Amino acid sequence: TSIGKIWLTVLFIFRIMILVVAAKEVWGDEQADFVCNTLQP
Amino acid sequence: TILGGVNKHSTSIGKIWLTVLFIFRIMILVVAAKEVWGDEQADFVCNTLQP
Repeated sequence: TSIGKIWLTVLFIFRIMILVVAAKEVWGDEQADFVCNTLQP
Repeated sequence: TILGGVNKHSTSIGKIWLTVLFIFRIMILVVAAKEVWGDEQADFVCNTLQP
């Protein structure tokens, strides 16, 4: 169908597109700049 | 001089109160306990990063 291929595959490419070229660098520093107000090792 | 004036002008048991006030209260406070509380806040350690 029209929604079966065109819309489903485009939305799938969109989700991949966001994950690689945009989202991956947002999470690159998740633990490096996780900051806790403590002195406990 | 101050100790002598108080001691002579005192009763019998009042001399026992005087000696327990001096050799026990004043002495241990001055020569022993004063340096125990010297670093009370300097060596107060808190597990935190909060200024």
